[PDB]
Amino acid sequence: MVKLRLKRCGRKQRAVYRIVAIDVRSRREGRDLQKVGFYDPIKSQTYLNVPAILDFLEKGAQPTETVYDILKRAEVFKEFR
Amino acid sequence: SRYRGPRFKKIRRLGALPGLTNKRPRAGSDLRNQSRSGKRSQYRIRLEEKQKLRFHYGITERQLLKYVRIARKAKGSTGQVLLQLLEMRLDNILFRLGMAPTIPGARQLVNHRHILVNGRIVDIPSYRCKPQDTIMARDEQKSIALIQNSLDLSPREELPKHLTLNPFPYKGLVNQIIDSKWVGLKINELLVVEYYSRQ
Amino acid sequence: ITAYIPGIGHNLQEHSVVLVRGGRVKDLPGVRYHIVRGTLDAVGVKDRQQGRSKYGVKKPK
Amino acid sequence: MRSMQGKVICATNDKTVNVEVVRLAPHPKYKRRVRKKKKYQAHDPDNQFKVGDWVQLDKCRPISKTKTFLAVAPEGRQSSATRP
RNA sequence: UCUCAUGGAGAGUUCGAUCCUGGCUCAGGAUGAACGCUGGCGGCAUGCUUAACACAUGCAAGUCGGACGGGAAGUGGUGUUUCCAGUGGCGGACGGGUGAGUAACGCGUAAGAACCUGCCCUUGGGAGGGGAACAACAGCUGGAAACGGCUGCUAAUACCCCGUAGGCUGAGAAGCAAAAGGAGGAAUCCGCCCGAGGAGGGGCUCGCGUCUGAUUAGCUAGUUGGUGAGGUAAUAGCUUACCAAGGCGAUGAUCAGUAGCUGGUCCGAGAGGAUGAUCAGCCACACUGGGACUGAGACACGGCCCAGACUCCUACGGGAGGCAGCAGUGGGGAAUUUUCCGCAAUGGGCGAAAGCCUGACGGAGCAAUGCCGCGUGGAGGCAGAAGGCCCACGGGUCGUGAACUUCUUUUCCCGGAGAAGAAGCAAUGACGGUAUCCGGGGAAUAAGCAUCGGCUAACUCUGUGCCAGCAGCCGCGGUAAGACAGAGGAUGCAAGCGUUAUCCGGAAUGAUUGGGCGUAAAGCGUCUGUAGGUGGCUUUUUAAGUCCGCCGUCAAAUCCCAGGGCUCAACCCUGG
Ligand SMILES: [Mg+2]
Ligand SMILES: [Mg+2]
Ligand SMILES: [Mg+2]
Ligand SMILES: [Mg+2]
Ligand SMILES: [Mg+2]
Ligand SMILES: [Mg+2]
Ligand SMILES: [Mg+2]
Ligand SMILES: [Mg+2]
Ligand SMILES: [Mg+2]
Ligand SMILES: [Mg+2]
Ligand SMILES: [Mg+2]
Ligand SMILES: [Mg+2]
Ligand SMILES: [Mg+2]
Ligand SMILES: [Mg+2]
Ligand SMILES: [Mg+2]
Ligand SMILES: [Mg+2]
Ligand SMILES: [Mg+2]
Ligand SMILES: [Mg+2]
Ligand SMILES: [Mg+2]
Ligand SMILES: [Mg+2]
Ligand SMILES: [Mg+2]
Ligand SMILES: [Mg+2]
Ligand SMILES: [Mg+2]
Ligand SMILES: [Mg+2]
Ligand SMILES: [Mg+2]
Ligand SMILES: [Mg+2]
Ligand SMILES: [Mg+2]
Ligand SMILES: [Mg+2]
Ligand SMILES: [Mg+2]
Ligand SMILES: [Mg+2]
Repeated sequence: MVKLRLKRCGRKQRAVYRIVAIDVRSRREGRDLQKVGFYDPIKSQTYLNVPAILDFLEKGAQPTETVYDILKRAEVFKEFR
Repeated sequence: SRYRGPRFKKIRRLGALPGLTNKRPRAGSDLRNQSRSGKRSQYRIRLEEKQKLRFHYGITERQLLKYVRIARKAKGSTGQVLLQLLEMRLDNILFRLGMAPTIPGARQLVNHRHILVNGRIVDIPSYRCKPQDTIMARDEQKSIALIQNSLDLSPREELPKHLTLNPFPYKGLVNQIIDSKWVGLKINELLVVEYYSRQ
Repeated sequence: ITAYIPGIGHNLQEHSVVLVRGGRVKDLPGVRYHIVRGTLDAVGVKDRQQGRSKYGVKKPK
Repeated sequence: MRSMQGKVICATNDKTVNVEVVRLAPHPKYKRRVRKKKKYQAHDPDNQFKVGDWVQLDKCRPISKTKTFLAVAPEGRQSSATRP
């Protein structure tokens, strides 16, 4: 199954995540095939390219809890269906 | 990570260092020891030219050798680009403006949180100040007195073109990038590059 | 193998545990190793001030 | 370019023909083009090939152990018998 | 007078002396480091390279009562409700650890055809009617224990049959194939059966690249090839019977030895050399070997069966177990850590949901192991004095150094305030009263290590007398030692400094770039010739090599350029 989650890469006690689509059984720092966003809680900035994300969601990609919340604040679901 | 020693002991042998202290040596001690020293080797001449940078800026070889790599990566006049990194240090800029009598004296002011840059405190004597950067003191009367005492209790040297001063805040401002001919120390930069040719 | 005893004076005797390092002595053919002073059983050199780290000797105080 | 040509020596076996392939490639240390050789096994169900002929190979699903190619005719040749 | 180029240093030693040739040695940088002396703090990282030796103790994979029957607790021994040993469903094939084995489709790269694929997404059609069991449980019974035995009863999304079919078999006629219900103010969600697709994942095949040795030259017999009969999810000697005699190799077969591979790491002027820790991907292994079941998926680290070695329990009949999971112990070794806190975040599994589990992961602690950063005071200090060393005995040096006087408080001590990280109305923080800010006190809390014959920056005196001893090379010391030891002084580094070990460079000393063979090491005693290498001139053909323009790909991280963010840097992030 394909899934939209986020991996950690940064400094200790300074979390800086990036959104990416990879297989579920792969580990957190797994081989990527398409990076589709960037996010951090401290600065609270987000690019979140929509054309790539909709390509996976049409094919059955299931977001996680927080990635659902990130996409919820965006209006991507209304144009997705 | 600091000298903490006598300075005239080196100025007799090394050369002249206005950056360290404007004082001068007293005695041409003995003709005997000058006869003992005599000539000098080429490696020693390249060595003594390097040591002048170790005192005029208060820097370590590890801290210095890093700047050598940045100059080698930078294209054109690696000797000149080296001084562009040293002269832009905060410890030199606060000195050349005249806010302290000695660069070690200026290094202390930076360490004990007496100066701020662009509205923020800077506790790093090795901070690289960019063009169009403001340098102001803090609001405490202790901080204001130390800079005010430096600008009042003795004459002031003519400043460069790339530095200004507003006497109402007692502050400064960096205009542009330095030229290699406005260094505050008589240098032969090429010999320094010849010393680090091995490394 | 056989090693060299650097320094002046030693307390080593048969059935003692030493710690060997590299380095050869040209003047002695066949010797290609040195022992460390200030270790398991080899003690530091007595009355030594200069070059004190090369022989395992405490600093005077 | 895409597929490999070869000479069809040792065509004795049934429904199969051994084939010798040749290629040139530069030596990595000295950059000289050396003539290397490698053999393969193909199949011609019509048995339309014999020793001395020129043959082209194609990829296909495996027929047996070490025989994983198909023998076809050459595409680009330069016979040009007695042109002005 | 453009632009490109940011990059190549040598020194000593053969001789009485010189020019060469040729080895040895040094100056550089790096490390999963170790030892020695010394030692203030902070930030980011790292931490069994040896015995894949053996392991005490605790934890590391559970979850659903909204699938089912029973049982327990509580209550007003009554309703709701809470808990679960068993049946059933999903996950236990992910994640974690380790490189023993492996020289080959294992890895990397670039292509293919004869296949599978639970969960997710999309989509076309269905779920009708009946029956029989094992658990649990009840009774009896055998054992020291682990675990059982017998006799009867029972539910289900568990089992079986019938019926139906856009599917399967076949040339066709014909033959065969299913399902499960649960929750509910009833709209109606979670599911089940058949079939066709998408994505991801996995299996198979192939081109190219992929260590050493010729004092290993012949190897293979299901071996190369076919047919028929088999078999696998699928192609295939994958298996078998017969037939044919091929298949590999001197461009290195076979045999032997070594080794996880790669992105990358280090060195280098470059070409290239060495290397495969941390991070990331693939493969392989799970006490040593063999085998299979289950399932969409295994020949399964914390699953089962058998054999073997070892350890533990035993009532001696018989049983239990596999830290190359976290932490930790013993042992080996020069040498590498707490038997810690928490699921707050990230991610994973189950569940309709609430929530449960998660030694993965996120944090703390130990270590100067490494990289980076800041201190161990600034300024002034007239003249003179004590003291150490040296002297041509007049003086010189240690030395503005110290004393002394003022100034400041990173750091230090005391006392307060105090987060972000949390995404989700509110609440929800292991770290943590952590970072951080304000106030008070006061130079108060903080420098050592090596070297000083030449290479190689830095010198005298005393002592010793080829003695004690130094040394990387040349070599110093035999009574005035700049080479030993001490002292003073100096130089170079700096919370580090040196020694040793390992790799590269220097080394043009394996010379493609970039060497040589008259006498310094080097032309077979000579000739003929196989393979192989190269090959005269002129006009055409093709476009394999070669050159140009586009497309795809060589992951991310790292390196390079730019930009931004941590008070700067290391470092982190964005883009190319
Ligand atoms: Mg440092
Ligand atoms: Mg001589
Ligand atoms: Mg190991
Ligand atoms: Mg259910
Ligand atoms: Mg239960
Ligand atoms: Mg399953
Ligand atoms: Mg039926
Ligand atoms: Mg076989
Ligand atoms: Mg066949
Ligand atoms: Mg191995
Ligand atoms: Mg070179
Ligand atoms: Mg073991
Ligand atoms: Mg398992
Ligand atoms: Mg285990
Ligand atoms: Mg362990
Ligand atoms: Mg959690
Ligand atoms: Mg979670
Ligand atoms: Mg638990
Ligand atoms: Mg140490
Ligand atoms: Mg002073
Ligand atoms: Mg010298
Ligand atoms: Mg010595
Ligand atoms: Mg003497
Ligand atoms: Mg000496
Ligand atoms: Mg070479
Ligand atoms: Mg030669
Ligand atoms: Mg001769
Ligand atoms: Mg000769
Ligand atoms: Mg001939
Ligand atoms: Mg890349």
